[PDB]
Amino acid sequence: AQQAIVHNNCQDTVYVQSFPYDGSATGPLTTLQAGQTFSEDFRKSGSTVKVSKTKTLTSPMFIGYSFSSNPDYGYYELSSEWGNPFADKRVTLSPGAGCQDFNCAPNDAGCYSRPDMKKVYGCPLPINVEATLCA
Amino acid sequence: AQQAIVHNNCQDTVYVQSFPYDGSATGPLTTLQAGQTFSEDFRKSGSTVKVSKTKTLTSPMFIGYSFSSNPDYGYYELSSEWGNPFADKRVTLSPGAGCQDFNCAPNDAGCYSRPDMKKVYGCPLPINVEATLCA
Repeated sequence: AQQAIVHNNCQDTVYVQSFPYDGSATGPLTTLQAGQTFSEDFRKSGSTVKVSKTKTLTSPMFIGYSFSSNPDYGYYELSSEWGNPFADKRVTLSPGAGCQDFNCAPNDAGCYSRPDMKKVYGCPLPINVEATLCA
Repeated sequence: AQQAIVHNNCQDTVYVQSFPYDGSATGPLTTLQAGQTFSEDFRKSGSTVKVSKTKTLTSPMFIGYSFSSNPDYGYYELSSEWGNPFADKRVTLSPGAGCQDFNCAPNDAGCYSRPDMKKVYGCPLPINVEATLCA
């Protein structure tokens, strides 16, 4: 199966949880200590994978993956709309070769998808979507 | 309500035609004199809009669009994968404010979506997908 993956390279522990775009029940609340990795098989409806520094999911960054009419593409989004605990760190999000990455340098807020500057990238299926926190 | 639009600001007559993703009939083969504009209502299934300097649509540029719900995004691609008659001129493709656009300078070949580097963007609905040739 296609994978949504979040690598925690931060010193700090993070919490990751995937909220399907169809609005159904989420995946398990996942604790990632330094060096640990979250992964899940792609949810059929797409999902927003929230990443927070608290168990209560305060002000999470999210990694979104979704699909469209055009059956050829998957779409991914690295968003600071609701917050970003890693704003002073590097965060990368990649669908693999042949498509655009997010490679967001420390303190480069304008690299992320923003409420009034949305950044959602498309890429031919199949894809894995792989992020590193504190790259 | 949403429209896919092609403004021909070039000195040349151009030809535009839409090819629905769901296989329904092609749109009218549209001749745009220098200065004229093509437009169509958003097709539910999405579409490929070919843009060429010949009526036979040989080696055309294309504008691709589609849209989804949950998330409610519209997707748009400015592609030179099949050719680009307007490579020596400026071409823009914008969904309106608040989202990543294409603004492809004259002879900036890498600005377009390419076979080995796809460039497809998403934006919250509703949008008009609006291209200007020789901007």
